[PDB]
Amino acid sequence: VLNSTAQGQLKSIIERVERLEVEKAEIMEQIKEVYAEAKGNGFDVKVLKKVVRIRKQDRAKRQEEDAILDLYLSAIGEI
Amino acid sequence: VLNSTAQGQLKSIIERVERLEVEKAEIMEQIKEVYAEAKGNGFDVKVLKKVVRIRKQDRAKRQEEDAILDLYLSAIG
Amino acid sequence: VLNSTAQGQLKSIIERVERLEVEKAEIMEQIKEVYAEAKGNGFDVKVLKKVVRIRKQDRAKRQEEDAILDLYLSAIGEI
Amino acid sequence: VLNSTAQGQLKSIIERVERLEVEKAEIMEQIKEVYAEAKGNGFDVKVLKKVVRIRKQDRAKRQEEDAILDLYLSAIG
Repeated sequence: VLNSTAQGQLKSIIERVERLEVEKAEIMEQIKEVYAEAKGNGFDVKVLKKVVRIRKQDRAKRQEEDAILDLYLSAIGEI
Repeated sequence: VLNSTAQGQLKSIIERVERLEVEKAEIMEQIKEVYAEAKGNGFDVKVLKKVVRIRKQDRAKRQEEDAILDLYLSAIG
Repeated sequence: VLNSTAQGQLKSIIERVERLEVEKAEIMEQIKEVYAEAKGNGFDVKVLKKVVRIRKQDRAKRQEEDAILDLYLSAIGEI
Repeated sequence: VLNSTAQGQLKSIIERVERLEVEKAEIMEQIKEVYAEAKGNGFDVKVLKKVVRIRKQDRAKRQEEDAILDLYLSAIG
């Protein structure tokens, strides 16, 4: 079971994690606000999110996969 | 081709978003460090994560939902 | 690149996968219908889905995890 | 405690759902077997899955969206 010490520790784990989860939500909300402003100024949010997605990935692997993709699409007449 | 105005604003958007994402990554890292510390003290990280998930809903509705679960589980043997 | 043979193969992969994905959607829709009927007859859908969830998991691991869970919850006064 | 009526219907619901789930599992297995076969013939399963995902949307809007992407990617260098 959990003793006085372990009980105290457990409480701290939950409280610490919960505080951080709140901060994570604040950041997530701020990111949503940025996209909201961008949409208001005429930018395509979906495309913006893909730009951020692409920039996260390794360039070498991204360019290689995009190459194989174009091959398959044109093979079945899609690009 | 986007003009200088749209170009300059596009860069600021991506730069800003990417900044928040790193800030979010830091927070996610801190959450891992707590669970990693807990695991070191003999805690079950998987169970801990569920407790946090459980605590998102109030205790009343929690036990009410679980009462129906046991009612169903006992009914089907 | 893709030759005549590989091009023919690729087309078959996409068509075969796409047909199966359609069937997967039919099943998923049928599952939704069952829950719709259950809800109509007074059953809590959320609880039902958890019953199916529990029954999928290994009983030994499930019972062990549920045991550790009750320990932690009562330690911080939640159960 | 649920009565005989609610009990009997509860069992049928879970039994039915669980049956559909296995049927769904079979279909998911068949999809894996195709990709496993494709990989054997030298295809890239990850790319194949994207093609199926791409084909869900029509070619017109596809290339329209990608045109904006390149416009944005070139603007930010």
